[PDB]
Amino acid sequence: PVYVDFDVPADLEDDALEALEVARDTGAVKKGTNETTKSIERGSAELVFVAEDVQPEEIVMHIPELADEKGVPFIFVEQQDDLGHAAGLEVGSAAAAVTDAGEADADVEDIADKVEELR
Amino acid sequence: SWDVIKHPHVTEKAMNDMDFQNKLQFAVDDRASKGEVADAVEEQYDVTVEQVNTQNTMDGEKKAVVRLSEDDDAQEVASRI
Amino acid sequence: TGAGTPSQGKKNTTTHTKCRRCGEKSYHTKKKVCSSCGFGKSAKRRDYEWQSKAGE
Amino acid sequence: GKKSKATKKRLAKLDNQNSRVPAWVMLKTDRRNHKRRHWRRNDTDE
Amino acid sequence: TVLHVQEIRDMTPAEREAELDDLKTELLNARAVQAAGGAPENPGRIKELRKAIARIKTIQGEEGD
Amino acid sequence: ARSAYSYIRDAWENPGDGQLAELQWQRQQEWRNEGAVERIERPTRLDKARSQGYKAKQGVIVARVSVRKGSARKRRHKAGRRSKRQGVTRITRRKDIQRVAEERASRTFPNLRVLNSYSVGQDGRQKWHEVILIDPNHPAIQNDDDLSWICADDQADRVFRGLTGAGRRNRGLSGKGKGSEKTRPSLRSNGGKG
RNA sequence: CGCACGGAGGCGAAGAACCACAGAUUUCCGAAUGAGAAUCUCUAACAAUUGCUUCGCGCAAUGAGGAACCCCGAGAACUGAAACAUCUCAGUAUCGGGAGGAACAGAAAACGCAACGUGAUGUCGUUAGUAACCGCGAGUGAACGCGAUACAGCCCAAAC
RNA sequence: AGCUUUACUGCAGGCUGUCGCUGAG
Ligand SMILES: [Cl-]
Ligand SMILES: [Cl-]
Ligand SMILES: [K+]
Ligand SMILES: [Mg+2]
Ligand SMILES: [Mg+2]
Ligand SMILES: [Mg+2]
Ligand SMILES: [Mg+2]
Ligand SMILES: [Mg+2]
Ligand SMILES: [Mg+2]
Ligand SMILES: [Mg+2]
Ligand SMILES: [Mg+2]
Ligand SMILES: [Mg+2]
Ligand SMILES: [Mg+2]
Ligand code: NA
Ligand code: NA
Ligand code: NA
Ligand code: NA
Ligand code: NA
Ligand code: NA
Ligand code: NA
Ligand code: NA
Ligand code: NA
Ligand code: NA
Ligand code: NA
Repeated sequence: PVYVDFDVPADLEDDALEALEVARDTGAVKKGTNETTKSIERGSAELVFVAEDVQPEEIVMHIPELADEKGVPFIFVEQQDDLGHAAGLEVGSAAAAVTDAGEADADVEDIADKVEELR
Repeated sequence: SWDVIKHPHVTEKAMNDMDFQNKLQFAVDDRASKGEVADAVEEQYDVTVEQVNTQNTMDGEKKAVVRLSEDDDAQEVASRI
Repeated sequence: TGAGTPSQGKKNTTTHTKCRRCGEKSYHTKKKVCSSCGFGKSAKRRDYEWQSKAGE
Repeated sequence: GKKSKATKKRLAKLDNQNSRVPAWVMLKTDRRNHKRRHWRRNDTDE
Repeated sequence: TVLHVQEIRDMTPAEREAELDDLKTELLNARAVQAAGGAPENPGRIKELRKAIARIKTIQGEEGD
Repeated sequence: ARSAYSYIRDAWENPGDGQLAELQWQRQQEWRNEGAVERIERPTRLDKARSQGYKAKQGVIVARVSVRKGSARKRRHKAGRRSKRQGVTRITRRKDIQRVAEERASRTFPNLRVLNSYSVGQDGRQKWHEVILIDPNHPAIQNDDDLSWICADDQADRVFRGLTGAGRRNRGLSGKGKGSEKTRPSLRSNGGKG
C-alpha cells in the first residue's frame, strides 16, 4: 500500500512466482525480509519479491527505495503465504530474493524487464 | 449422605393419628420432599403410602404425617418398634 | 410531633439482617449490602486501618 | 411477618439455646446459662 | 467391639453393604425406641452402631468398595 | 550489513516524516475506533519488541493500549486546605502514561505478566503504547532459557509493584550514583521523598 | 469414655486411653464460579477475564485470606512558627492496587578522599546535625569515604 | 465556627491569545 507504487497484473505475478519455485530448485533464494535485505545490500540479489498484505508495513517499507539505490529489481506479490509457499516454506513470507536464479535466468530477466516497463 | 427418615415422632397427637386415622408421624430430613418421604416409608416398613403431609417445625426438623392404605394398619406397623 | 418518643412508634421496618457471609446482623436487606463485611459491595472483606490505633 | 425456612431454623436454634443447664451437669461439675434470652426483655438478630 | 476391623475386611463388598444396611436398621430402631422414651436402652450400643457404620464405610473406601 | 530491523528503528526515530508519517495518519483512524486494550497478532515496531524481549513464540502476547494525554484528572478539595494544597489544574500524577498503559493491559490479561512496553505514537488527545505480555504457565515459556525467569512466583503482578522497566525508570532508579539517594533500594524505604 | 468430679451404661490383653506422622470422611453460606437468595432455592454449569488450543471449557491461569513486615500509586489536618500564607506537622494519618517468606535493590553511560585511587546491592556503625535547604525565621537535612555484615556473577537485542 | 465584602492570599469556573492534534492551494 504505502510502499506499493504500481500494480502487478495477476498473470505477471503468476510467471514471477513460477520462476521463484524453479529458482529454489535450480538456483538460490533467500526467504525472510532480513535475509532479503542483506542480499540487496551485499549485491547478491537478482530479483526480490515483496508481499502487499504485510502488517505492519514497516517490515518492508524500506525494500523499494533500497532496491532502487542498488539496481536490484523487485516485484510485488498480493498474498504473503503464496510467496512463502513459492520460496518453499510451510509458512508465509513477507519478502524473498532470488539470489542467482537457475534455468529461470531467462524468465527472471524478462520479468525484470516487464516490470521496469510497468514503470 | 443423609438418610430420609430420622425417627418416629411419638407423641399423644401422633398416637391419635395412628389409632384413629391410620397415620404414622416421622421426623424426616428437611431436604426431603413428600414423594421421597413416601418411598422411604414403604421401603422400610413394607406398606402402601396413600398421602404425606409435611411441616417444618420450630425444632429445626421436618415432621411428616403419613397415611397408610386401608390394607396396612398403622398401629401394627408402629408396634414392631 | 416530637422527634423523640412519639416518632419511635413507626419503627417497624426491617433493614439490617443476619449476613449470609459474615454472620453479623448487618446485611441491609433493602440495599443488599453488609455494613460489616462489605458482602454485596466487595469481593474482598471490608476492613479499615482506622478500626484500631494508628501504631497498632 | 413472613419468615423464611432459614430464619425459622435460626429462631428454632435460639429457642433451644434458651434452655437451662441440666441438673446433672451441676453435679458432674460439683457446681448458670449466661445466654438466657427473654422474648420481651431481649432482642434477637435479623 | 462386637465388630472388629479384621472381620470387616474379611467380608466381601456385598457382605459389608449387607452388614451396613443391617446396622443402620438396628440404629434406626434404637432411635425409635429412644423417641418413645423407651428405657430398655443400652447407651453404649447406640454409640457403637455409629462407630461400626463409620468403620464399614471407611473400609469400603479403602478396599475400593 | 544493516539488519532489516535497523530500518524499522531508523524509521521510528522520526514518526512525523516519510512513509511512517502517512502510515500513522492512517492507522490512528482505525485505532481511535478500537478499544482501550486491543490484542494484536504482530508488533508494530518489530525491532523495538525483539529488542525488549519479544519472540515469535507461544505464550508471548502483544496489545496496544490507549491512555488520555495530560495532567491528573483531579477533583477540587471539599474541605479545608491551605493554599498550597488547593490546586487542581497543575497537579500531575507521579506515574507516567506508559506505566498506566502497562497496568491497564496486565489487568486485561490476569494470567499474563508484563515483560515490557514501548510507544507507538499519539494524536492530539491520547497516547498509544504496545505492551508485551508473557504466559508464565505455558511450557513453551517455562522451557525458554531467556524468558523462564518471569515464571517465578516473585514475578507475580510485577507491573503493579513497579518491577517493570518503565516502572524502575519512573522510580528514579536509572542512576547508580548522585541523585539516587532517595530512590534506591526503594521509594518507600526512603520515606517516600524521591 | 474432653472441659465436667452426675445417673445409667459401655470400651480396653483382639493392647483401648493418650501422642506423632500419614490417610478417610468433611453438610450449607463463604473468592463463591450455572442462576437466583439475609446461610435457602431453581433447571447441567471453570461465572467473569485471559493464555494454549485437537477452536470442545479440551488443557491451564486469575479472583480471596493472612500478625505485622514489603513494594507501587492517592494523600490531609489539628500542630509548630508563641498570629499566619511559604515552611512545619509529613510524604505522617488515612485511602487505592499488589508480592513473598521475607520483599525491594543489584553487576556502573558509578565514584571524583582528583588518584599510579575505589570497584554490583542492601544493611549496621560512623562520616554529621557536617554540606545543602529556609518569611536565610522557626525549622529541615544528605552523600562520597571509612570500619563492619555478607559476598557472585551473569542473560538477551544486533552483527555473522 | 457560621456569614459578608472594592480585607490579605489563593483556588475552581467563564472569556481570550498561543502551541499540539493540523492537511492541500
Ligand atoms: Cl504483571
Ligand atoms: Cl575511593
Ligand atoms: K498548616
Ligand atoms: Mg405446608
Ligand atoms: Mg432530630
Ligand atoms: Mg420450649
Ligand atoms: Mg452461586
Ligand atoms: Mg502557630
Ligand atoms: Mg529495604
Ligand atoms: Mg516569626
Ligand atoms: Mg522534610
Ligand atoms: Mg558522593
Ligand atoms: Mg473565625
Ligand atoms: Na428429632
Ligand atoms: Na423482643
Ligand atoms: Na496480569
Ligand atoms: Na524528590
Ligand atoms: Na476435616
Ligand atoms: Na479455574
Ligand atoms: Na474452551
Ligand atoms: Na502559637
Ligand atoms: Na490563630
Ligand atoms: Na521556607
Ligand atoms: Na458559627
